[PDB]
Parts: sequence; structure tokens; C-alpha cells
Amino acid sequence: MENFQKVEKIGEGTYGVVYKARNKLTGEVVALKKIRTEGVPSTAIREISLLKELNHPNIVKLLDVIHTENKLYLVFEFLHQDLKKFMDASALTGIPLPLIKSYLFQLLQGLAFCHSHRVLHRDLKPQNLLINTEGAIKLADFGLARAFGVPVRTYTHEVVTLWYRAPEILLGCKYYSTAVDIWSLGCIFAEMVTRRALFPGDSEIDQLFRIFRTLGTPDEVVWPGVTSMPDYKPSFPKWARQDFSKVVPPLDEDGRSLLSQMLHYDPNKRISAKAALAHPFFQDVTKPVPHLRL
Ligand SMILES: COCCCNc1cc(NCc2cccnc2)c(C(N)=O)cc1[N+](=O)[O-]
Repeated sequence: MENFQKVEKIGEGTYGVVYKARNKLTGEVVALKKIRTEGVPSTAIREISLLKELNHPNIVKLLDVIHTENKLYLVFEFLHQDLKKFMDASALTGIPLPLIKSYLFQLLQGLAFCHSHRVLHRDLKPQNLLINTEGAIKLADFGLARAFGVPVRTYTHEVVTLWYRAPEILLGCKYYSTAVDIWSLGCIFAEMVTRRALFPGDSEIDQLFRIFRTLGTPDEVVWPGVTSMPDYKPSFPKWARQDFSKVVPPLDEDGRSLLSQMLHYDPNKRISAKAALAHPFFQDVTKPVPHLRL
């Protein structure tokens, strides 16, 4: 580095190493990501740069895009904990419903904001939802997938998780819609509630079949056009749909009704972030503070 003092290694991200660092001139504490081959594609630069203006309280702020020495670094606002770690830490008694509801509400506001500006995330997962001691939760890395794409493995060879991937993506659709993020968030919502991943697939077909086993194998009635998707095979086993009462017990009917709308197969029928914010589930939403030991 030069202007940033490295405090500690956060880990290996989907695009490269991430460090907690301190700006030597301002003293500001940030997350510094070194982006992975030769020359840095100008298109990515222009696209990522546009993200500097995508500002919202529930979106991790992109502070700077440094393109020097033909290297690429992204400087982000720093938060002390991610939802994956917080969930593992809450596995004992689970995250209280009021906090789950507050987090879901805030995440939907972030999605509504990005989606209104036509920006998609495409790879939402607990690891990129960040929280602070004030009860805020923020979405990290919106827009990077479009700028850099999503790898099978990270640079250290870790397998990028498929657990939150929408079915249209798994079936080969080339054009992603905002619906892909609602799906991922629905999966995360279900995981906060049950304390178990909803669809923990370990391959693309295992991921797809896990979805089919729970929500039923999609057909033309529920998803017009599904049998014409690039990777759809008429040989897919036909599983009957299970009851949500069995999928996320003991979530109440407001919660199950919202989840069901976030997991509709047809992207076009899937609830939008803005409409989800108006769902009765949020009638009694509050902003509790989590128990965070840093
Ligand atoms: C390398 O990824 C592993 C997943 C966590 N990854 C991240 C976690 C963050 N914060 C929460 C946190 C968690 C643990 C320690 N210290 C801070 C931040 C950030 N912007 O503050 C960035 C990334 N990331 O850009 O990846």
C-alpha cells in the first residue's frame, strides 16, 4: 500500500484479498479490496466508477476506486461483522424475530434503492450483508458482478456458494432481472428463521434439484416458458411441492406469505422489493439492537 495502513486481513473475497485498513492522511478506517489479470478492462473501470454515486444508508458505501500501477483497489465503508458470522453466533437461540424482521426490512429498502437505479447485485449471500452495533444492516458489493462477472472458484480456489442462486440463473437464462436478488434474499430470510440453509446445493444440478424438491418441479402452468430455458431438460424428475408450513416452521402466516412471494419460480411473478416493503409482515417492524461482541 502507500496511503493505507493494513490493520488486519478480513479474508479472501470473490475477487481478491480484503483488508481492514486505516487511511494514514484522514485516519478513516475502511475495507480495502484488491481486485484480481493484465491491464484492467476499461469497461469495468467506467462501470465500477458509476457505483460511487449509488449511495444509500443500507448500501455499503464505495469510497474510492483506485486504478494506479495498473492495479485495481476498491475502498469501502467498514462494518465490524457480517451476517454469516452473526448467524453462526446466534445458532444457539436464533436471531429474535424482531431483529430478523428489521434486517429483512432494511435489506429490502437497499434493494428497492439499487433496483430503482437499475443496478443488480446478482450474488447476495450472508457473507456480504454487513451489520453494526446500531442495528443497521447493509448490502455489500452491489454491481460488482455486472462489472467483473461471478467466478466458479475464488482466487484461492474456494468454491463460490450456489445456495442463494435463483432458478432462472441455474437454468441458463442469460439476462438477469432484479428478481434474482429477491430470490437470494428470500433464501437468506428463510435461513435466519430456521437456522439452516434453505437450499444448500453442492453443484448446479444439486442446487436446482434441491429447489425442485421443496417448491415442486416447475412446469408451464406456474412458470410460462420454463421448458424452453437453455438448460431445462424434459428428463428432470417431477417432484410435488411441499407446504411452507413445513419449510420454515414456526414462522407465522405473514412471514410465510411474504417468503412464498419472494420464491415464486416465474421472475415476473416474484414480488418486487418495493411491493415487499408494503407486505403486512412489516406492520409491526421495529429496529432492535443486536447483541454484538466485537
Ligand atoms: C473476505 O470475505 C469474508 C466475508 C467478510 N467480508 C467482508 C466483511 C466486511 N465487514 C465485516 C467484517 C467481518 C469480519 C471481520 N471484519 C469485518 C467488509 C467491510 N466492508 O467492512 C468487507 C468484506 N469483504 O469485502 O469481503
